[PDB]
Amino acid sequence: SGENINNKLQLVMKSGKYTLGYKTVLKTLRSSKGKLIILANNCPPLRKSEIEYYAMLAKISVHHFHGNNVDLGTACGKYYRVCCLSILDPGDSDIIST
Amino acid sequence: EYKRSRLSRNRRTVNRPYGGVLSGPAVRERIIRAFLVEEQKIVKKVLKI
Amino acid sequence: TKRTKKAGIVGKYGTRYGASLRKQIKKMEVSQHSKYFCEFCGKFAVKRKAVGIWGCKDCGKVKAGGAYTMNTASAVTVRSTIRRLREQTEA
Amino acid sequence: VKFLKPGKAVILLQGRFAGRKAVIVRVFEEGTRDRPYGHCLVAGLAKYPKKVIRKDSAKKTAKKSRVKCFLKLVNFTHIMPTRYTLDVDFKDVASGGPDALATRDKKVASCKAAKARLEERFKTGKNRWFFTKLRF
Amino acid sequence: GRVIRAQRKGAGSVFKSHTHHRKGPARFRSLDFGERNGYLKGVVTDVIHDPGRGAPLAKVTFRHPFRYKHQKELFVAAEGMYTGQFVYCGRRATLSVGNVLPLRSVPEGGVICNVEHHVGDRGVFARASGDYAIVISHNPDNGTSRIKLPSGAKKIVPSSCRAMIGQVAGGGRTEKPMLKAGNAYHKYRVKRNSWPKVRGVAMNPVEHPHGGGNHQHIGHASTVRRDAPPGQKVGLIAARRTGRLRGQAAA
RNA sequence: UCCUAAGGGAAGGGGUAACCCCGGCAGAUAGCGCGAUCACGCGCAUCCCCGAAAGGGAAUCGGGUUAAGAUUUCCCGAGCC
RNA sequence: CGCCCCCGGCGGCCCAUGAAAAUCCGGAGGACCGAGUACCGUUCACGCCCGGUCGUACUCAUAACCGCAUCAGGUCUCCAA
RNA sequence: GCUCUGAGGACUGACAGUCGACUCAGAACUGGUACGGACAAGGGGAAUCCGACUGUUUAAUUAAAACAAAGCAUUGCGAUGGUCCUCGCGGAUGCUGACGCAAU
RNA sequence: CCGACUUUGUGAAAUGAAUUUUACUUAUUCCGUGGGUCGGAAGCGGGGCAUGCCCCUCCUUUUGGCUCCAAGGCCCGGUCUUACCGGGCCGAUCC
Ligand SMILES: [Mg+2]
Ligand SMILES: [Mg+2]
Ligand SMILES: [Mg+2]
Ligand SMILES: [Mg+2]
Ligand SMILES: [Mg+2]
Ligand SMILES: [Mg+2]
Ligand SMILES: [Mg+2]
Ligand SMILES: [Mg+2]
Ligand SMILES: [Mg+2]
Ligand SMILES: [Mg+2]
Ligand SMILES: [Mg+2]
Ligand SMILES: [Mg+2]
Ligand SMILES: [Mg+2]
Ligand SMILES: [Mg+2]
Ligand SMILES: [Mg+2]
Ligand SMILES: [Mg+2]
Ligand SMILES: [Mg+2]
Ligand SMILES: [Mg+2]
Ligand SMILES: [Mg+2]
Ligand SMILES: [Mg+2]
Ligand SMILES: [Zn+2]
Repeated sequence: SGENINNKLQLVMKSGKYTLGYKTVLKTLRSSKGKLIILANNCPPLRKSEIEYYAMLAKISVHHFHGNNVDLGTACGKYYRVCCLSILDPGDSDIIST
Repeated sequence: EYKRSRLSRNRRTVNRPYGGVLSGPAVRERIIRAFLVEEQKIVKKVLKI
Repeated sequence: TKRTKKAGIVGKYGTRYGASLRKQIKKMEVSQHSKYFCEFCGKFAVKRKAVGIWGCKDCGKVKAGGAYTMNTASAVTVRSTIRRLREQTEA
Repeated sequence: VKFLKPGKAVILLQGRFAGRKAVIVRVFEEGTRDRPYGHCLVAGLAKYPKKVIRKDSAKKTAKKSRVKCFLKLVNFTHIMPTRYTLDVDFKDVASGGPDALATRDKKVASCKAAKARLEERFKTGKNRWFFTKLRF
Repeated sequence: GRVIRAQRKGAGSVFKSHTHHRKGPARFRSLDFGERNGYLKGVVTDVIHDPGRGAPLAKVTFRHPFRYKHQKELFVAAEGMYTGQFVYCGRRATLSVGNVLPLRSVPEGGVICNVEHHVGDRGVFARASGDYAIVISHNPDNGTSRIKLPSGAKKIVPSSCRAMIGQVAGGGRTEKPMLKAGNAYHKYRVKRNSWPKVRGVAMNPVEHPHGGGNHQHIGHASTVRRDAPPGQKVGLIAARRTGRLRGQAAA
């Protein structure tokens, strides 16, 4: 259900709190303020594995996007390249609801 | 004219691990990669049950 | 202002070499100079560095590929054949 | 859950001690007066213990088993933290207080005591990962 | 008469290969215990242009199996390898592009390059830019295999011979017209002194069998025997036919 | 002067009627090296020499001075390897 | 928008990717080692001594080079109001 | 030639002050209609033959339509091989291998 | 270019009264290494549907990191004689 995650994330973009980018998704993890991490498929393996590590430490879920970094940016409805995402407040959506 | 008896050591070195040979952004990634893969060695051994 | 009706990239060759040679070198003129998408960093910043070598400006990957295009259509067939042929024998 | 709490092992990631292991002593989570970035005080090992084996005599084992400790305020971005822990919270009062580190004599005294207790824990044989150096 | 241009090439005086900026031989690893009974991980460090050759060359840094040092090997680039890739060398290395395997590990139909001929001769077939060999069948009662080579020739090779999975990079290089004596000259400068080539019909009889005559013409059959002495074996050596190829003649 | 480039000569060997011709052909290889001598241990891997007054390159600047030397060769001062 | 020299960082062309080594530096590792009426180091500063062999004048050309010459010929460069 | 006009800037505190080396246009007057006044510096056009072009060549009588060229085609060759050198051992192509070498 | 003799040995079959086919490895030729793991047999796991007795594996797939000069155990010997150096095997299956 790649389209079913794309639409939910589109709704999180309009409703909830969210954060983009490696240097700030990490800050959310250290604050433990995030609730779910989304990772583009071609996120550089060092970066991806260290974010996986912090997620394991913070007991937070990690989802691996089905596209690429350009596709994750487009799904978030942003005009640039994105490879990291954190859902701070899910908002009026059903992403954490998996 | 890098010879030891022609430059001061502080002017010839950089005080970090791998300094003077590897930049900071490279050494940082080697630290992260070495740690993470060392962790995967033992998670893989624990998977070996 | 439009500067060539049809010549384009092979306009530098001037009035020489023949219509057919210009019109069949034109495609591998444009293809080796265009910027190709990098599957590692998603930018349109892969550009040829030598015959068969394609370097990316940002992420530092250099990729071995076709001489005048990044990815040969024959090579896509090869990679797909390998993919399938690994799957069935890993089964 | 928050994983940057005093007592956790942390590998310093950058600057004159990158690659050294350490333990977080106390965390300045909500910035400070003059360091608005998040940071945290950490105590680590500048010089790891050398390998001890049965063959060498007691004097050389004692020679090889000593440690050199260092205190550093690190930005969280500069520490890449880990699950492991050091159970010695008995530096809470030793290296605690926002006063035991301003002056050099005070700092070096704290490092001497931290040496003594980390050498004791190395003697105990526990936390072997904390004393095997990151081999990068 | 005098010695012909084609005979003069056997001395090397001005006909040796221009090998000053070449980066060394492009070949596999020494076949050994690890590469025979397991796999070895090598990291590709850089894909360099080798002067005088159409294909890129991939420098690969293995770790020496039994002594403490690296090994910078230098492979022929198979289309797709990028710096940082881990290429696996040995028998039980999985079948992916850039890996090198024996033919006992490559299924029928697999496309390979840099094939060995005698097990351990370090890779000789299918090396030019954009050439590959298709592994056709395996005979396990002989421990042998068959391959279709770029020429279309079909060869039986030992089954323990290594082969790089994939095809040589730089494919389609020869598709581009050079359009210039300039490009031709710069092509052959870094290969060898075999350009320009003077039509023997525009020579004098003393140096070429075709030369001479008030008009420019060969004079006799342009096809010579296989056994013609050197200095006369010039033209179409032992031709089986001539003329523009049509139909099955071009198969 | 030192180091290599294209290249050249060569020890063992192969050829040669002999002068002479081949250098990777692999030979207990030319050379062994380093820590130690209050001695010994460890290593030996593509293993010699020659080849550039335009390539690479330990270090110098100023002012004077002779009939003719020196800008930096002598003198004066100040440096550098 | 001045001339010459050098440097910086962009961009461009290549079926052309545009030398090697001596030398120098840095690092990975840590076998082995030491005092506090004192002994082990120190790539620090200062201090002392020595620096060998060969070329070195002059033309570099419508007169010092080659063309049987004090030959309208030929011979590589740097500075350039 | 000479006398002007206009436009294009910098720094400092939609303006004010200080500075500015140049370029570009326009005008009035003037001369024995002379003005790129010396120097420097394409004759143009209509066609035919040949070679596509650039390039190279008989030093000391021939610079071309000749040679080369890319383009086109053909032939041999899968290494125990093709073309070739070598008195012999051995060697060049080959630090190569058919998108290649070799002969036309 | 091909034929014969020579280096050129071994045993085996089928055709005639020598001929083609084969098999062996040490002569011979070639190839590869810094002659760095070859041959047979063990063992560690996986397939069992005659518990067979025949097969398949060798503790590295992983992200451009690092790996050397052994840790560990056992058995001797020298020694202060109440305090310490040299040995041997296993680790690293045998033949
Ligand atoms: Mg410094
Ligand atoms: Mg020529
Ligand atoms: Mg041609
Ligand atoms: Mg021709
Ligand atoms: Mg003629
Ligand atoms: Mg003739
Ligand atoms: Mg003729
Ligand atoms: Mg010399
Ligand atoms: Mg010199
Ligand atoms: Mg010089
Ligand atoms: Mg003096
Ligand atoms: Mg550039
Ligand atoms: Mg002089
Ligand atoms: Mg002089
Ligand atoms: Mg003279
Ligand atoms: Mg004379
Ligand atoms: Mg012409
Ligand atoms: Mg003439
Ligand atoms: Mg003439
Ligand atoms: Mg040959
Ligand atoms: Zn990229």
